[PDB]
Amino acid sequence: AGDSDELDRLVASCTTECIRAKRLAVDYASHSSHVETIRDALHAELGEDFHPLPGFVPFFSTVTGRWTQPDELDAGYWYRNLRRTVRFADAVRALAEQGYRTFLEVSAHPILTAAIEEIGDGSGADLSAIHSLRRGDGSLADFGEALSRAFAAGVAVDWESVHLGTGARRVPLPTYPFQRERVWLEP
Amino acid sequence: TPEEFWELLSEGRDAVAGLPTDRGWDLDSLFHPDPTRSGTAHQRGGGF
Amino acid sequence: STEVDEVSALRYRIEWRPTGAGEPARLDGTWLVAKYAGTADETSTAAREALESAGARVRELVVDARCGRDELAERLRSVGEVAGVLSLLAVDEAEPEEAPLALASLADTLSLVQAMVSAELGCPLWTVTESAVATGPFERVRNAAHGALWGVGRVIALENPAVWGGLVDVPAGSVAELARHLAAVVSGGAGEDQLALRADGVYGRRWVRAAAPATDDEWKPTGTVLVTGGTGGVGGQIARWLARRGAPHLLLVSRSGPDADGAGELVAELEALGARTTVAACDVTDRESVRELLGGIGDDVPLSAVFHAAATLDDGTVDTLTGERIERASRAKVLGARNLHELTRELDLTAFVLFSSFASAFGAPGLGGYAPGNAYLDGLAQQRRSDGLPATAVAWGTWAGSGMAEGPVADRFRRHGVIEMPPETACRALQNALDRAEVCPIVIDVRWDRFLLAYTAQRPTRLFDEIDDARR
Repeated sequence: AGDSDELDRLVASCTTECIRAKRLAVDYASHSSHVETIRDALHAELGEDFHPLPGFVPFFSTVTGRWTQPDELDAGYWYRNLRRTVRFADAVRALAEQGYRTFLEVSAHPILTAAIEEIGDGSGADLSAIHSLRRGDGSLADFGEALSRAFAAGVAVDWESVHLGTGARRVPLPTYPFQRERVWLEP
Repeated sequence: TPEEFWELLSEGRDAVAGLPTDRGWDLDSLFHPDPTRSGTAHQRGGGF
Repeated sequence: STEVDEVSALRYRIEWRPTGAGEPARLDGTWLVAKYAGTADETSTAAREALESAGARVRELVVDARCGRDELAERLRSVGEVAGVLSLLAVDEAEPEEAPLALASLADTLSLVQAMVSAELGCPLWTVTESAVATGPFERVRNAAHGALWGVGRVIALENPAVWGGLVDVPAGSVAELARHLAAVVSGGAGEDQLALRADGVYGRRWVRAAAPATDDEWKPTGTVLVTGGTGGVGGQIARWLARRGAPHLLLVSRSGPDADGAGELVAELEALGARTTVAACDVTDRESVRELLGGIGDDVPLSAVFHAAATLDDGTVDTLTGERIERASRAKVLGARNLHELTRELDLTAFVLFSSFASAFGAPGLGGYAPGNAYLDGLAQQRRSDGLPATAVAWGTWAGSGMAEGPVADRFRRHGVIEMPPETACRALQNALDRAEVCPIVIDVRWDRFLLAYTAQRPTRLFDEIDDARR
């Protein structure tokens, strides 16, 4: 992660070596030092009462490579998430060597595509890339216009609520056109 | 698909055409004038 | 085994893998359906209904037996610019019993090819045939003489790339494959020069390796061996190998016979290696001559090893190639093989190895009059081996120290492809082929790296797109 007028060099020096090179227009970024100049916003909004609360499913805190730590409850948690590097090489190596073989991405600007190629060089497959929201229904009549693009953006909707009642019935249709290539084993 | 199978049945078309060649079959030891030769088959086709 | 690894790279087979039907492109100009006019043919209408629907129009081009090498040229000049011609002159046509190579379709196709060459038309030619070449041993060849057209077409593909399009084989009797495929086949960008339309799809000629696991089955020369043209080098080394293996009797037969340059030395060598060998000066073209030759074979020994090797050849250039020319050039091959087969229905032959060449296996400039004979041997082996008669159409390459196989085209191909096989390994290749009862082995020393530089250059093809090493 580099400042403005720096990503240009970061991709110019990268395209000459014939490897993955991308740059984003986002003004903020995480796991790289920017929060080093702000220390009055990450440790001043905690007033947690001295009484117990319940929890939920465990999470894997990737802030120190293949960190076995589930979470860091320190006041510098946001700091290390925004400043300390994830060290994603070790993290994605541990993900691939175990069963974690689908990268269900949530943003349209992933920072693990390099990790995707790294895993492709080694063991592990099915490294996914799921996109964000592409609008959605206008209403129930303006329904279809942009919900067709919302479905076609990785966001599955509920189609039994679409046709809950419209006078629609089952119709035989051509199935999946299995793209066929010869895979034969000879004795 | 089942509709194509009905198209096959309705017009009385036989699917028995011949042996496959995509599978890398030898096809040359598969037959012999001697019916008892080991390695040889008897039918000269079949729907495949 | 380790020494038979050379034989495995020697023996090959022709297999018809299912290719594509071709990319259908809207044709223009005209597409002439060249055929005869003696009988009304529904194949004409079946071909046409998808031809004017392909964008062009259809014009009937009637051609008779030896009508002339020029008539079709001014006919095509009169119709105008043509994008291609369908040769429906080889549809449901019986083989004239006078000579397999006297087939009228072969002469008409050669005349049409030379007319298009002389008419400055430059359109691909497609020859429609009815089960002329087997798509596989499962089905059957109706006419081996029609395979001579396929062989001469493979040769023509290496002479006039623009004028020649290829051949399109269809099932005998059925015309649905024409209506289903011809439009995409003739205009296909795939580049297939060998089309075999069938009910299960479309099949293209392919070169595929023949595995040699060294089957325990051994073929022995027991009985008398009838070697046509035994004095000729090809049959010479075959007879020598038979005598070495322990052939009881040898019956080397050729028109020259004892009057051949090397007959006495070969006979002495056979007598030294084997025993009771005989050479005779008998014609093989005449049916009655072969009949009385077999009648004169001593009843003390049955005949089971007819090895047809006789082959006459002067030139194979297409500009002079006409049907009767091939006929009297390779009569000693075709007619002789037909007479031997017709005489050997009632003989329990353990081997009827028809000695053919690579001229039918792939295109061969200067062998255009020689290739039809080898293709007829291929088809005859197909027909015979299909029935209760073992057959083996080995397509030999350049033969070391052998007449007819050696010639100007031999050295030309030696400098742009195959070379003389060692007899010491060609004999083992033939032994292995007889061990499997292989229908049509293709025993070549082809050097794919250098041979394909002159084969696929003028005409890219998928005929060699099945050999793993042919990519290089």
